[PDB]
Amino acid sequence: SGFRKMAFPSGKVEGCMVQVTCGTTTLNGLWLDDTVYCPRHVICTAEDMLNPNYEDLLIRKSNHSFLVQAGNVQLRVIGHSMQNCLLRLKVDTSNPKTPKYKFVRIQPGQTFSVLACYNGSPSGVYQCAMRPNHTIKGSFLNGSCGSVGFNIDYDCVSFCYMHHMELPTGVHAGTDLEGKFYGPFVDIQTAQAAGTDTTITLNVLAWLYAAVINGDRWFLNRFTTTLNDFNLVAMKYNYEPLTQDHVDILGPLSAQTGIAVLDMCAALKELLQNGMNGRTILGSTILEDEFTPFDVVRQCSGVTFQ
Amino acid sequence: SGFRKMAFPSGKVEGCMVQVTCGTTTLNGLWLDDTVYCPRHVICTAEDMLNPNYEDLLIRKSNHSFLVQAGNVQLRVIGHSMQNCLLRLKVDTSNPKTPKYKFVRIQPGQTFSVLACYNGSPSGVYQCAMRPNHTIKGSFLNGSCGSVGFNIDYDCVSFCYMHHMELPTGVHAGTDLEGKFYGPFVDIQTAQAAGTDTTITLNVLAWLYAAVINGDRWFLNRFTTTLNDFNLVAMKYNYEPLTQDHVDILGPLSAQTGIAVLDMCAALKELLQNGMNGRTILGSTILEDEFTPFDVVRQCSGVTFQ
Ligand SMILES: *C(=O)[C@H](Cc1cnc[nH]1)NC[C@@H]1C[C@H]2CCCC[C@@H]2CN1C(=O)c1ccc(-c2ccccc2)cc1
Ligand SMILES: *C(=O)[C@H](Cc1cnc[nH]1)NC[C@@H]1C[C@H]2CCCC[C@@H]2CN1C(=O)c1ccc(-c2ccccc2)cc1
Repeated sequence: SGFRKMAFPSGKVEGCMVQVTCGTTTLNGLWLDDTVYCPRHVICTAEDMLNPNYEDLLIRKSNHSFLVQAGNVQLRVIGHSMQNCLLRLKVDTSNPKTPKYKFVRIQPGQTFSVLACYNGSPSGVYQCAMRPNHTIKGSFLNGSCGSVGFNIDYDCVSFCYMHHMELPTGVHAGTDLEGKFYGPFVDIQTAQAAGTDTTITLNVLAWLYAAVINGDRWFLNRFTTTLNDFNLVAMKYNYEPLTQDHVDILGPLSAQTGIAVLDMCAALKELLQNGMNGRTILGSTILEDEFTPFDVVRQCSGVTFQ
Repeated sequence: SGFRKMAFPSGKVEGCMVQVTCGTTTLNGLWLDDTVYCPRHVICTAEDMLNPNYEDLLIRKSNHSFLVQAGNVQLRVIGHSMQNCLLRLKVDTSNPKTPKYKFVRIQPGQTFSVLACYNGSPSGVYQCAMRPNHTIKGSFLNGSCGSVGFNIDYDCVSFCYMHHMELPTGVHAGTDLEGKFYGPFVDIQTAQAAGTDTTITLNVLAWLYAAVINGDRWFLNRFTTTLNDFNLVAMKYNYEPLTQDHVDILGPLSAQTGIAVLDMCAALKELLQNGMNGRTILGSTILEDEFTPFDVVRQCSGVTFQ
């Protein structure tokens, strides 16, 4: 029993974290095999960035313009190339701790674990959702660039996020590991703001289901709703509209609990309309939206408490 | 910027997690050097436990009564002894991934990271406080026994918790790694309840300070308080009394922000008395009490935002 935001165990990622220096800028990179990945802005000086041309900035560098260090070993760069907003540095040593892995572009609402790193040294791990506005509410200080976000299935690490910058609201932006930003952001130090965000309706519902699997039914009701009537209520409260595809994804949770999705939808609508009345769900006073249906199934018991 | 409950990177602990089987009971153990630690209740059958005598149960076992497996290697037990509520199994192989480490008995209010494990295989990591009632609000299912709680300083892992059982309220109990329970609990399947808990006042204050370091001052006020007047208010709201020692511990946070402890105390008292008025602190609607002063300093910037 219990329900906690839970990260994946970070050791397989820890063994891939290096330090990458270009000039007087130091930041993280991810060492897989004989490649190191890192933000391409490592090659900028506080001046260049206001308006950088990365093609023109990079052609000015050589292999020995970059220093890569793993623990206290120095790795020698023998190649380099740009891929969207990342650099790929080829190194003379293949990482012997490289895990089975792949790169994935994660979708909005999905969650992942972040290994916060400084100077190539892992410092902490927490769990994050990709917000609908393509930002993450992370915890990051200067030097955290190139820290990665990942999920682990079996022995395989699916990397999905590399940190590049903080936005003026204090939220974070970055790329997949093909160097494509999440959201309409760019790696320039300019005026750049997060667009308006929405609550992740599907996650709210998944978490309602966790609460029933864990033994709590107080917020249920005798009513049902159409998908469409649910959505008029959703827009009023700034929730993402619910789609038939989201309804489908809730099938397994619906089945474990015997509560119809749309019956849970009506529960949610009553909650949005009336409040929680001083009560909690799973220890929370607020409706929680950063646990996916997958996260609820992974964490919760397969047997419902009653 | 940001503020997240953040766990320590779990890799150094992952490399110590094994599976320990006695009879038909399987649960975790912690492999350091040539010893495996685990809950001594692994030797019980659902029957024995209702009223076990562990001395009498253990003398009935041999070394080959226990099976220890690390990944897919079988480790051979060559010795065993009881230490309070743990077994120490001596094994024929010393863990080559043993980190620098020690064992610590953590104090109430203090926090640590838990590596949730099943069948010797790490599944997740989250952060926990030791509640004042000596329970943890964990997330654990059957088979999680022998999962450990730890902190990491430099390269050294301070283990402080091994999981033994779940209580009827859904909270968790366990031991330090000398096998002494935290709290008045025992490893018997009997009626056993968590005593009344209190909010960890010191943590509340530390988190108020995080919010100011991060740039938010809205809940401050022009008032001050005596320690003693603060405490009459504290008892009314079920907060732990604040002591001069707690006041001292807040010194560094007080100094970084220029807000006197007792001025923060008066801020807190007004918050308890009036509520948060629909507002949030650090994204929370509620007063948060599972970040220590140390946790705030570790995570927050050393330069206050204004
Ligand atoms: C990376 O470590 C940080 C991440 C962060 C900070 N706080 C929270 N998260 N971001 C780097 C930050 C923003 C990016 C955006 C894209 C262009 C580069 C710019 C770099 N940057 C800086 O603040 C920065 C300022 C100045 C310098 C610098 C370089 C040479 C000489 C003097 C200064 C480098 C980076
Ligand atoms: C350990 O894995 C779980 C931890 C847990 C479960 N949910 C959340 N956290 N606790 C084991 C649980 C409680 C302890 C208390 C101390 C005495 C032993 C008892 C073991 N236990 C059981 O539920 C349990 C029941 C039955 C058996 C069993 C043994 C042999 C044959 C049939 C059954 C073993 C453990």
